[PDB]
Amino acid sequence: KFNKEFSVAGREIITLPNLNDPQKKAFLFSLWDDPSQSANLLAEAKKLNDAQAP
Amino acid sequence: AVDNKFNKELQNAIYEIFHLPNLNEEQRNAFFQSLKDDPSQSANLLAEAKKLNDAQAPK
Repeated sequence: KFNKEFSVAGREIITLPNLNDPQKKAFLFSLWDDPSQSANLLAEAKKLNDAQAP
Repeated sequence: AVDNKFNKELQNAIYEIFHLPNLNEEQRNAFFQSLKDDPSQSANLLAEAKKLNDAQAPK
C-alpha cells in the first residue's frame, strides 16, 4: 500500500504550514496505518491547520 | 508487546525516514513496508535508512 498516492498524501500533510511536528508525525502515522483513509486524514489535517492559522 | 499506535519509536522512524533528503521514493516506500512487516525493526531500519541517505549524498 506504500505507493505514489501514499507519497503524495504524506507530502500534503507535512507541507501544511500551521501544523507542528508532533501533529504531522501523528497524521503521517495514521496514514501509514491506513493509506485508504488518505482523503479523510488530509481533510482533517487541513481543517486543523486552518484552526491554527496565525 | 507494544501496539503500533502506542509506539513512539515506530512513529518517529516513519517521520524521520520521510524527511531524509537523499533516498528515492522506492527506498522510502520499501522502508515503510518493512516497518509494517515488523515494527520491532524500527531502530534497525531507521539506521539503515540514514546509512543509505549518507552513502547517496550528492557531494
